[PDB]
Amino acid sequence: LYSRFPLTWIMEAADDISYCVADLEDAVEKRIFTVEQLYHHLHEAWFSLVVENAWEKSRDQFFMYLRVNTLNKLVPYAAQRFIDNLPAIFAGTFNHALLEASECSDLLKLYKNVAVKHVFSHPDVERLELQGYRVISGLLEIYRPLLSLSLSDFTELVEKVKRFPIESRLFHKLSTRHRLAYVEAVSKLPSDSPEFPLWEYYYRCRLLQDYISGMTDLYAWDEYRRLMAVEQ
Amino acid sequence: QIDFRKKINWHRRYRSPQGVKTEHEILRIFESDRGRIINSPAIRRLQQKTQVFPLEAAVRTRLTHSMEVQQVGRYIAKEILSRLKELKLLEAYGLDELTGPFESIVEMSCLMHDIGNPPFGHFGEAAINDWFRQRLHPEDAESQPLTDDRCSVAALRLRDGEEPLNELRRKIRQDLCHFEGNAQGIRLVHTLMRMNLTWAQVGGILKYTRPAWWRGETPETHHYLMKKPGYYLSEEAYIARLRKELNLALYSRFPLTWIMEAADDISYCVADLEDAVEKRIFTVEQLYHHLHEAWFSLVVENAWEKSRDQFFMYLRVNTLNKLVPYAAQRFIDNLPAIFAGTFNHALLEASECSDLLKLYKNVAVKHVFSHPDVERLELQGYRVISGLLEIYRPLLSLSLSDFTELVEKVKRFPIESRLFHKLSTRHRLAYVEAVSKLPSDSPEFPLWEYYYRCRLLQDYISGMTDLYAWDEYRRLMAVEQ
Amino acid sequence: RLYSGNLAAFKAATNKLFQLDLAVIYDDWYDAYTRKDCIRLRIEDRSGNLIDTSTFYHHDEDVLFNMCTDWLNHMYDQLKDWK
Amino acid sequence: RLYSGNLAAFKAATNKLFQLDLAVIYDDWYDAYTRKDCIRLRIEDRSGNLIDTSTFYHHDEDVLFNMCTDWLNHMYDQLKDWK
Repeated sequence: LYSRFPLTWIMEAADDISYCVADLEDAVEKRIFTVEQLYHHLHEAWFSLVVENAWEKSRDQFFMYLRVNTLNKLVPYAAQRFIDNLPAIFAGTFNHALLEASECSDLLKLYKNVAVKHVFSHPDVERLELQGYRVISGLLEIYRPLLSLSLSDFTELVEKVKRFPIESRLFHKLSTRHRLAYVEAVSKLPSDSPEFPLWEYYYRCRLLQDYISGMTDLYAWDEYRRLMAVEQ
Repeated sequence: QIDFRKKINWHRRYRSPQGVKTEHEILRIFESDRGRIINSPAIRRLQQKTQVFPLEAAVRTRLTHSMEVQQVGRYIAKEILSRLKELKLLEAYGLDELTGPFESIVEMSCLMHDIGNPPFGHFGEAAINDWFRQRLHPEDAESQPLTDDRCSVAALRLRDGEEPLNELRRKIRQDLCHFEGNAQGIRLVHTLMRMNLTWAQVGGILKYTRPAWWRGETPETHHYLMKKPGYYLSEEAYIARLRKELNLALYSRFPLTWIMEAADDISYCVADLEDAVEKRIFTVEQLYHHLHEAWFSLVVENAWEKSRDQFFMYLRVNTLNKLVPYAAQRFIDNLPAIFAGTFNHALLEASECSDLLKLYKNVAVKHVFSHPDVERLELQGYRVISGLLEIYRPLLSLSLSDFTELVEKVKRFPIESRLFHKLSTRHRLAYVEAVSKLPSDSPEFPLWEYYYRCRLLQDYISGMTDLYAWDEYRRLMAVEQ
Repeated sequence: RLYSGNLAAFKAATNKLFQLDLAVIYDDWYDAYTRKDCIRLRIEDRSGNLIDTSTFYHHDEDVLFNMCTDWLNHMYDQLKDWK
Repeated sequence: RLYSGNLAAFKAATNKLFQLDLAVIYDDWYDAYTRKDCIRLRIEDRSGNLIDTSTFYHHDEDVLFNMCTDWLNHMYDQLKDWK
């Protein structure tokens, strides 16, 4: 109970390295600031080996040199951490991460804080973040009427209605796979226990969340404007 | 005694030029003041605000209208100076070496008339006032504490059993629902932009004298000078010193302001009419027919008969030659009262001038302001301002500690932090300086902090253009990318 | 044009009078003989009987609305002692 | 970054403490000597007197917020017997 599969640790480690460096590069490509500002901010927020080699051997090809050194400094550390604590990982009870006081933590924190200071504070990211929040809230509000029905009404609506035009159209707007998943999940339930409505409501909410989470950014945005009669 | 040397003050609030000076140094000071005023971002913002018709053709903006008001004010000032020089009263009134400053101050006051209006004008102010009236309900604080207080703020409720703190809540609640363009213009010139103008230049843009927190009836000897709010509660101290610098009593007015007001009354009519023709609404023949039906002989007959782009250039000139000398004579005749600051009338307020101005105004109201496009723009602007205020509402629901922590740097308020970062730098700096000076121990701190937070919101909302506010409103509503 | 705050104050006074079980009748026009605008207010009750009626003349509407609101508040104070 | 549910639970605990006529003071910073982040919480009352104050150190914020919420619930259970 509450244990973890060994190889997962390795995957987690990877998600922690790339997470920093890639973002930084894109900041230059969108014409936000430049290489000189990169070094100035890094030096102010601060190491000798990677940073000095990257800054001095450089005087599209700067990042191709910066990655390699970071990988050759980080990967063997993760390999040795995996091998050293192997019995605990194989048991599944290792309560730490591979890269979690060495210089690796300091370098990763340097990259992360530079990215937070100079990239994530740009107005465009902030605006996109607010717009996405509002779009998701609006879509949930639009699909709310499906959750206000009753057990008999929703059951009848699933099997085929003339009494629920708006609700029937909203339901038909959902995907086939999610509705089939709902049907299979609800069919197996005992139809006599006093716990049937609870499970049915749970699976209805699950169906709504699957539909909402199965979209892309552009599709959800366009569908939100279409359902609000803002665009044809 | 009339002595214009006691009214034209060239001192400043910061780094003031002290000592004795000659005519040339004074003229250079006022030229420098012109240099600061003309090259300001407020004028370039005036460049893109609508006057009557939506911004497309060659219709007029705020700036071109200000350019007519400036010309009229300068011409009236020159006529006044010439008439005073003819009667050999120029040297006895202290104006012998102050004509240039006179004309410059009048022109610059005429240029800064529209600096503080919000986007969409009259319909922007209405929206702000109604929103804050719904939030605060100032009519429930006029008397002893009630049990049915409809205020939505815990700290602004009138909780019976304390009379020293109540007076302050009443003042703040009444002030926050009286946004007005001229008070915001004074606040912008002094606090937000920090232009450091001379005392006379700042006094030239004080049009009305009623405080924004006023409750009740005004004295019968000031009922015209106090028909609109004049300044906010955050500028009171400032205004006090201004009076000490210009020898003005309570609820009094600076002389030259009268001239500026007069100008704003002439152009106001004629310009609008011309634009109606340029947008292809009706024509010259209809103009004369409507004027004749709504009605004089001299101007109208000369304009209509000598005409049979060049019709209006002839119509203006006659109106100016009929109106400007009347204003000059009205200024000179009632000079002691104006110099005292207690003249309870306007210069152009039963002569034929009033009839001609009313003719132009009623024709414009009948045939121009009733067009569907103006009406539609007016409704759209109201809705946009209300929507923006609703969007920024969550910033006003926080607490003192939360907002203070948010100002100093958060992880607990993502949406609120992004909304706060969306505001401009100058407004946030003004808030910081205003709040820093407050005593951090008095029980009056939350009241003042809420007042300054609402002031920050109103400055941000009023510091936009029509197009910027419209675009930002659609962006924040996820209607456009 | 008329300032928004003055209209808001006049509306608040009208609502206060109406909540007092009274009726406010508003009429307005322009007098070219005196070259001004005139506003007459006629106060009534639930039955529809005149109580107080007054007319004001002025050339600027901002002062006119202020005078009307002042008169309405004065009557409200007068007749709100009781009834 | 911090997960939304943990922040929601912390906010719920803070609201529960505040409804109990108590005050919660939050401060935070980073300690480079220990290479971690530190959060101090100071509980108070309507008068403004300190009652319980504790500081937590950790390198991951998700665990830090969970510890803080657990401590807040523990004090709420302690001081909600009465008063």
